[PDB]
Amino acid sequence: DSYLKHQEIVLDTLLPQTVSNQWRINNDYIRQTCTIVEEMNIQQRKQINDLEIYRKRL
Amino acid sequence: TSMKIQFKTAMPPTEVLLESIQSKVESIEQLQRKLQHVQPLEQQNNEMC
Repeated sequence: DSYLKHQEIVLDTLLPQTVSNQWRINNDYIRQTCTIVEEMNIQQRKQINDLEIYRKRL
Repeated sequence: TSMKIQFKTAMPPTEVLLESIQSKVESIEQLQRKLQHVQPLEQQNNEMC
């Protein structure tokens, strides 16, 4: 019965190690998403500016 | 005679063991079920990792 408790705890340690590295990868992705999403926002604003600018010139 | 003598001893040895060991079986068997869930989560986390 004691052996089975040593066997069990080992599995749940790996559950945490996987849990941490899985959340850690997603954590890095998050920053990337927010980096570019801003850059795309910057692009679209500039896009809309030309769109009306070119009209108001003509 | 043997069947009588032996199986009476067996039933006494069994029920004496069972009283002590059915509790320890449940202890040991409910722990086994924990491996079967500790494993099944392990794979989904590895897969998702």
